[PDB]
Formats: sequence, C-alpha cells, structure tokens
Amino acid sequence: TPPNIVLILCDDMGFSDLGCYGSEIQTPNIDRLAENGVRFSLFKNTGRCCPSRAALLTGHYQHEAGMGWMTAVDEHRPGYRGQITKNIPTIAEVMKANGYSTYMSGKWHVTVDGAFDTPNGSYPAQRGFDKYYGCLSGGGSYYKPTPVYSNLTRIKEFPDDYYYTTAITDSAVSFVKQHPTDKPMFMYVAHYAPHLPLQAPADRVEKCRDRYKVGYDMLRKQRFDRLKELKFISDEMDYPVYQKEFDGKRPSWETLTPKQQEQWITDMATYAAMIEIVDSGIGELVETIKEKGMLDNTVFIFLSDNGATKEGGYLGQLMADLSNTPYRSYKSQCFQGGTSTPFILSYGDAEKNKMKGQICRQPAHIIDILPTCMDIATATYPSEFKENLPGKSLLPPIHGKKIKPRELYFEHQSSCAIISNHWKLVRGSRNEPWELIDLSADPFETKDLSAQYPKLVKKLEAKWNKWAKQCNVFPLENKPWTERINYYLKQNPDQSGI
Ligand SMILES: CC(=O)N[C@@H]1[C@@H](O)[C@H](O[C@@H]2O[C@H](CO)[C@H](O)[C@H](O)[C@H]2O)[C@@H](CO)O[C@@H]1O
Ligand SMILES: [Ca+2]
Repeated sequence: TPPNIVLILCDDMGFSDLGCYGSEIQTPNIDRLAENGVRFSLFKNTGRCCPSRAALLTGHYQHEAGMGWMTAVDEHRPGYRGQITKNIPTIAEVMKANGYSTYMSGKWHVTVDGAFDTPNGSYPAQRGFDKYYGCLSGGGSYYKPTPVYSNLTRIKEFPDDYYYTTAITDSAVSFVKQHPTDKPMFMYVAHYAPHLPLQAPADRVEKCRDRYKVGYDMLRKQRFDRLKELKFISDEMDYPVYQKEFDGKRPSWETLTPKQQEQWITDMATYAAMIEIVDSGIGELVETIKEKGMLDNTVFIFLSDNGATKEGGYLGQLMADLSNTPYRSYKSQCFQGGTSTPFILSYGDAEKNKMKGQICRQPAHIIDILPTCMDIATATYPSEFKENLPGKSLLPPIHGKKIKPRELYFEHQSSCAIISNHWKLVRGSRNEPWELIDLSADPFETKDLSAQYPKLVKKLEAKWNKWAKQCNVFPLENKPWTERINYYLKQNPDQSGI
C-alpha cells in the first residue's frame, strides 16, 4: 500500500512553543518526530483558524475556497461564505479517491456557525472523512465543546472527566486500532490545544508552574538563545523587543504587580500543560501505529493553524509575545508572529528521512500540505475536477533537490502581505501603510524600506492586488467581530450554508 499519513494540526500554537523550536514547554514525542525527520524554518499559515483550515483542506487560498474570514457569518458574496465550497475537493476526498481510509479527530471550523444543528453538506463525514469525532465549532470549553459529532450523529452527553484534548487523542487512537492494515490510512488530528480558554488538569498545570516563576522576559530571551543554538536564527541577530504592538509601553516583568505576575505564571503554566497533554497524546498515537505494524509505512506531519493570540487580554498578549518568539504581532494579522508555524515531516522508516534531525529552509505555505500528501501517496486528483493547485510538494527539497523561489499571499481583516523571493510587503490593516521588509536581512520585520524602494513597493502591491482580485478577496472588510457579524446577519440572516 502507499504510505499512511498522520497529519497533526495544533490551534493558535506560536513559532517557538515546541521544545525542538526552542521552548521551555516539554514536547518529547513531537521532538522525537523532529529528530527522526525534518523541521522547516520558513513554513507560513494564513494567520487565522478558518482560513488556515480551508487552505489546508483544499490546497487553495482561503478566499478561493469561500473562507476569506470565519465561520461566524456567511457574507453571501464571493470569497466570504463562512464555509468551504463543494466546488474544490478536500484532502480527505482526494485521498479517498486514491483508496485511502480517511479519519478525522477534533476541530473542524469550516462549517458556517448557523449550520451546527443539522448536516448541510459541509460536515467532515460529508467532505471525504469515513470517520469523524470532534466539535465543529472554533471556540468553547475543553469540558463541554458544542456541537460534538460522531460522523453525522450529535453527541449531547459527556463522561464526567471529559477533556476535549484527551477525547481527540482517544478517538484518533481508536481509529488507528480499528484500521485494516491492508489499506492506506489518511488521519487528520485537529487538536484544540492550545486554543483558549486556558483549561488543563491541575496536576499537569502544577507540573509546568515552577519554570514560569522567572517571568516572560527571562523565558523569552532563553527561547531566542535556543533558536540560535538550534540554527533557526543567525548568531549575529539582536534580541527583538517589540514596542509598537504595546503602544510604546511594553511592560517588563518587574513592572507587573505580584497579583499580575502570579496570574501570568498560572496562565502560561496552564498553556504549557495544554501543549504537554497534546504531546503525551501524540506519544500514544505513535505507540498505536507501532503496535499495528504501520510505523515503517507511515509519514507524520505536525504544524499550527496560526500564531499565538492576544485575544485573552493584557497578560495574554505577553504570553503570545513569548510564544511567537522571535516574531512580532499575533493571530489575525499577516506579520511573522501570526503566520509563522513549526512544520515537521517525519517518516516512520528511519531510512526514508534524508535530512534526519536537520532544518529545511524551503519557503512554504499551508497550501503546500495537499500537494505534499498527494506526492507521498502518488495520488491522482479526482477526475471530475480540474487540478489547479497553487502550492508545491515539499518532498523534493527534503530529498536533496534545490530550494525553489516562492510567491506567497496573505489577507485577513484587511491585514495584507505578499512574500516574493526575499521581499515581504505587509500592512496591519487598510488604515496602515504598506511596509517593505527584506526577510533575508530583517526576518523580524523591524526596518521598513518602503521609502528606499518605491518602484518595488508598487510592483509587489500590483502582484498582491492581481492575486486578491482573482481569489475574490475584494472588497476588503475590517469591521470588528461583533459589528461585522451583526452587519452581515442584517444583510442576510440565512446562515444555513446550503
Ligand atoms: C462572544 C464574542 O463575541 N467573542 C469574540 C470571540 O469569539 C472572537 O474569537 C474567535 O472566536 C471564534 C469562535 O468560534 C474562534 O474561537 C476563533 O478562534 C477566535 O479568533 C474574538 C476575535 O477577536 O472576539 C470576541 O472575543
Ligand atoms: Ca487557530
């Protein structure tokens, strides 16, 4: 059979949150996949949950798939349907067409929020997955997610010790146990952790608490120094302290009150525990693949949907500053902090890892997941659809072939970016000017060159506008969350996603 693929996606995890990307968070099972396999330094995602999940599932830019913004509202306009289109197959439908058994555990977040009570054609088990267990929602608690579905069956009752991360791991383990080993398996594990709220069993929090007592300044510099030791960042690079995003008043650890420090420690220890429990679960899933005799014919892939968030509030922004090290800004904008993710690709067969323990510096985007999975599987695109995938297989550069130049596109809430070769043109919103960043010299986006290269600003801006028009990105929208939902509910309260 062609190789099994286990595709693991964490939620709002920052660039340096894994041990193998310089973390104080202990991720021994993920780090072992990295040691066996390859880590990417320049893998980017969209900056937000629903767009990243649409792009991952389709291999297309988010607006082409109908998810320019979020499942919170269907805007009833091209690019912004709050839901993945029927008109582009998902990775599950592609793998199924090539004889794969398809399983998904965890967070979907590409079905319109108004369609949570009855399947509307966009549910996981209607879009290529033979088995699904998880919550369709992008939000909610670890103790009672809603709505939870087993395929198309609504689950209303939960055992008294329910924890969503544990249920995701246990459902994935159960799918592998039941998997007929004469068939290839495609397994998507969409973890909720470390998405808010901050919830974890007390023993795992207390296991993490001590290391956070030193505060974020000591921990953040230590992550930076580990990123140099690990060869993610050149020895000469200065430790970046970001002031712009804190309105010029970034509070040093010593500036917080005792009560604020104690709350930051508890919050970050809880965040760490949430990731450690995912890592324990990855351990369990790897153990199950071994027991089933599947390891030597399995490929593991790990990434995050978007950078760490400041949505938790003031102390949450300081958590996200630490998590996104060395990069600026957060989830929901197109700077490096919101868009940079770890990316690991690990063959269970040691001999199939041609860059064992190394970093691959191929620039890449979450659109690359589907063509990479099709290359692993020697899979053909379903014959009823024209194959127009904009992304690239990432297999050639980890099998010794030369890095290829990329042109990558970003938009979220009128935050916009194009990466073209070593250049990044980026804006925080339509209310902020384009900034031109030389990523080769200035990966932390600290020095705007736009005044120095006005012709290049114009060329990159024109490339971005051509992409945006072609992908149904326009018009841009930046109304904040509640105002935006109310506006489009008023325009058209049909949130059925039919
Ligand atoms: C109640 C309310 O209006 N809160 C909103 C948040 O929902 C929103 O955060 C997003 O929430 C969705 C919910 O499915 C996902 O959890 C997503 O990951 C979040 O980005 C934020 C956005 O800034 O605004 C309010 O807090
Ligand atoms: Ca997310």
